[PDB]
Amino acid sequence: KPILAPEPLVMDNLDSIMEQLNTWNFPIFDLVENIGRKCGRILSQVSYRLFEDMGLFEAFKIPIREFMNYFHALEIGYRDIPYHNRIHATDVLHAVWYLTTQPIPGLSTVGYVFSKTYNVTDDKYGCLSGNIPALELMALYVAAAMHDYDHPGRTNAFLVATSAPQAVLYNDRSVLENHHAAAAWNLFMSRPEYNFLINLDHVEFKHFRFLVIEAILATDLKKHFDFVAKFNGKVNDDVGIDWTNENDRLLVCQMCIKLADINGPAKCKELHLQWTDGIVNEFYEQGDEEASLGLPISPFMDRSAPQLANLQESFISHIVGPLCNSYDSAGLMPGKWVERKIYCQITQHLLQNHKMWKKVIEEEQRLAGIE
Amino acid sequence: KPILAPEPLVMDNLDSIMEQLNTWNFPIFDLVENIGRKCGRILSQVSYRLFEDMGLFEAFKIPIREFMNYFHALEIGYRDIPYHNRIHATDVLHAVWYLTTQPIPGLSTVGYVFSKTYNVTDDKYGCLSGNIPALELMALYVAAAMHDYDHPGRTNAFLVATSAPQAVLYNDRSVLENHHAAAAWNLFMSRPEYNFLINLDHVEFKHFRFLVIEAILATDLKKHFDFVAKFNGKVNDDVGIDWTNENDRLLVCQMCIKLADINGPAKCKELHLQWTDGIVNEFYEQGDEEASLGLPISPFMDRSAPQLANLQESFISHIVGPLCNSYDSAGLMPGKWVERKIYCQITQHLLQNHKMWKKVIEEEQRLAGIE
Amino acid sequence: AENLYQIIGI
Amino acid sequence: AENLYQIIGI
Ligand SMILES: [C][C]N([C][C])C1=[C][C]=C(C2=N[N]C(=O)[C][C]2[C])[C]=C1N([O])=O
Ligand SMILES: [C][C]N([C][C])C1=[C][C]=C(C2=N[N]C(=O)[C][C]2[C])[C]=C1N([O])=O
Ligand SMILES: [Mg+2]
Ligand SMILES: [Mg+2]
Ligand SMILES: [Mn+2]
Ligand SMILES: [Mn+2]
Repeated sequence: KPILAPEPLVMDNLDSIMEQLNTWNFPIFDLVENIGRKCGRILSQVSYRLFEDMGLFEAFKIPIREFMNYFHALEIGYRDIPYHNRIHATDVLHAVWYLTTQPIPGLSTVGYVFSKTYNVTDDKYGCLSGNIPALELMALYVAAAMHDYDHPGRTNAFLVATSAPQAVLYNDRSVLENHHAAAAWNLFMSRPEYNFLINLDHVEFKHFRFLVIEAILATDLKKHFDFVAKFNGKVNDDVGIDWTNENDRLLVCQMCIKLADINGPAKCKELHLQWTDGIVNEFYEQGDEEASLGLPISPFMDRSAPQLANLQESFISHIVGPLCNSYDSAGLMPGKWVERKIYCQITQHLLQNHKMWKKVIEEEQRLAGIE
Repeated sequence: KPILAPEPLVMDNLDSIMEQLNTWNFPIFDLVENIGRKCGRILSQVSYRLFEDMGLFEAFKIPIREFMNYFHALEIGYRDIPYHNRIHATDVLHAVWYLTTQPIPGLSTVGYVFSKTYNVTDDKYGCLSGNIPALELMALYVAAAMHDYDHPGRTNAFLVATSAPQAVLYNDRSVLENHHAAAAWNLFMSRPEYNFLINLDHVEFKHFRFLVIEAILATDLKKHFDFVAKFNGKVNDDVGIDWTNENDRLLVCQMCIKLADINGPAKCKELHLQWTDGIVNEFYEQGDEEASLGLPISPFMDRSAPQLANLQESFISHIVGPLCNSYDSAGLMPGKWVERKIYCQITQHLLQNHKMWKKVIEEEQRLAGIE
Repeated sequence: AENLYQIIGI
Repeated sequence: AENLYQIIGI
C-alpha cells in the first residue's frame, strides 16, 4: 500500500503565504489552517517551495513526482502528537533554510547553490549556501525533514526507564534519533516511487546518506553539550572554521540543525507561547503515562502542579542560550548592519522571551510568598 | 516456545576435561567432540564451571535453573557458521576468565571475588579479579558470552555495502555489535525463565546492563584503533590505571574482551590453524555471496586465489600485535617469574605464529618467483 | 538545572 | 594493510 501524493503537486492557494517564507517569524500555523489538518500537506508544500527557491530540482535533476510522493509519505508518518508533529518538521526545515540562505554579515563566500531571495551583488553579506556544497545542503534539508520522524511523544529517559522495545533495540543509545533515521531511510528504500535520488551516483548516494544520518543523530539533546564543546573548541582555534574541510562543514550543518530544532524560544512571543503550550501538553501526557505505570512523575510533567515558566527559563538559559551564543560567536548568525554594529532578530527575540519568563517567575514567587 | 535447558544441568562425563580450564591452550574442540555437535551444550557447561570456580552463584544468589536455561537459549541462538558459532563464544568466555583470574606478575590488589585456582597466599602475583568488583566481572563474562550472538557470518562492510536490513536499522553504525547486544538483551527479557538476575536491585541491574552493552560494543574492529589509542593514552599518563575509577575499570574490561575476541593467533599452533581455517571458510562463503550478488570480491575472500598466509600475517602484525603489546605494557598480561624476568605464554605463542606466517609468505614468494 | 538534565538524561 | 582495513571498514 504505497502512500502516493495527491495528484495536484503544487497548491496555488498557498502561493501568497509562501511569499512570507523569507522572514524568520513565518506564520506556519496560519498555513496549517489554510491547508487543512486532515490532508496534512504542509511539509510537502513547504519543502517544494524551498527546493524551487534553491533550485535543487534542476541542480540534481530531482524528479518532482518521487520527491512529492516521499514527502507526503513522510508527512503521513508523523503522528498527531501536540509538539513533535509535521508542523514541527516544517518549522525546522524552514529554520534551516533561513539559517543557510539568509544574508550573514561579514561571512566570506568561496557545485554551489544560492537562493532566489539572496542578493549576490552586495559584498557586505554572505550566506552559508555559498560555502556549503549543494549536496550537503540538500542532505541538511532532508535530515531536518526527517529529524523527528515517527516520534512517539516520549523522551529518551522515559523509554530507557520503562524498557521500551525501541530502547532495547538501540541499547539505550540515542533511541529516538536512531529510530527516526532508521525509519526514514527504511521508508525511503521501501518503495521505488519514493526514490527521488535516482540521478545520484553510488558514491554520492552513500555520502548523502551519511550526512543525513549524522545530522539526524546530532539532534539528540543528551549529546548537546558535547557538540557545543566541540564547536567552541573548533571556533576558538586560531585556524577557525575551514570551509574546505568536510568535517568542519558537517559540524556546521549539525550545529545549524541543532539550533533549528530548538528555535521556538528564538521566535516572536505568539509562536514561542504556542510551541511552549504544545511541548508542555506533550510533557503532561508523558507524566500521565508515568503515573499510570507507577513510576515517579518526572519534573515539569505534573499537570496538577505546572512549572511551565521554570521549565522555559531553564531551557532558554541552559540549552538555547549557550547554543545561540556559540552560533553567534562563530559568526554564522543572520543579521543586518545598522548605521558599524550587527542587529540580529533571533538574539533579540531570545533575550525578550528570557526576560518575559524571568518576570513571570518573579511574579509567581512573589504571589506564593504573599500567601 | 521457550527454549528450556535439558533436565541434567551438570554433565559428569566432562568433569575431567574441565580440569584443564586453568590453562591457556584449552582443548575446546575435544570438548565439542565429547559433548556432541547436535546438543550444543558446550557454552552452558563451560559457563557453569567458570561461575562455580568464581563463586558468583553464591555471591549474587544466582538461580541455577534460570542461568542454565538462558545460556542454553544463547547456545541455540548461535548459528552453525564456520567461525562465529558457540565454539567461538566459549573460547572468548574462557579467554576472559583466564585473563581476569590467572596470576599477573607485579599486579597490586586492593564485593570482590577470587577464583578457586588462585593462590592468595603468594604476594608476588596478582589477578584482575582482585581489582575489579564481582558485578563488573560478571558483566564482562556475560558480555563475552553475548559478544557475537546471532552473527550472520558477514562483516560490517558487506552489510553496509549491500544495504542489508540490519545495516539500515542501525544506520551503518556498528551493525553487528549493536545487533548482537540487542538480540541478547531481547532474549533475556523475553522470558521470565531466563531471568537469573532477579536478586539484583534496580540500580544494579541497570549498571550491569550498561556494562554488558559497553563490553559487547567494544568488540567492533572498526573502532579497534580508537580503543587502542585511548588505552595507550591512559596508560602512558603518570597517574596510570586507577582501579577506583569506574571508567578505567570499564576500559580495562573492554580491552580484556577485545583481546579475548582475537585470541586465536595467540594460542598454540593447532588451535591457531583450526581457527584460521574456520575464519577463511567464512570469508570464502562471504566472497561467494558477493560474487553471486555481482559486487566485486573483497580481498582475502576469493576461494580461487587464497591469501591465507598474507591475511594472517597482516592480522597479527596490525590488529593482534599492537593490542597484545599495549595490554602487556599496561602490566595486565598473565605470566610467571623466571629466576627477575617475566615469561608470558601468550606473547611467545603470538611471536611464534607470526614467524611461521612470515616463513610461509617468504616460501610462497620464492616459489612464485621461481616459476 | 537538575530537573532539566534529568529530563534530558545528562 | 589496505586490504585488511578495507575488510574491517577503516
Ligand atoms: C524531546 C526534546 N525535549 C524534551 C526533553 C524538548 C522538546 C522541546 C522543548 C521546547 N521547549 N520550549 C519551546 O519553546 C518549544 C521547544 C523548543 C524543550 C524540550 N526539553 O528539552 O525540555
Ligand atoms: C568478523 C571479524 N573479522 C572479519 C573482519 C575477523 C574475524 C576473525 C579473524 C581471525 N583471524 N585469525 C584467527 O586466527 C582467528 C580469528 C582471530 C580475523 C578477522 N579479521 O579482521 O579479518
Ligand atoms: Mg528530536
Ligand atoms: Mg564480533
Ligand atoms: Mn526535533
Ligand atoms: Mn567476536
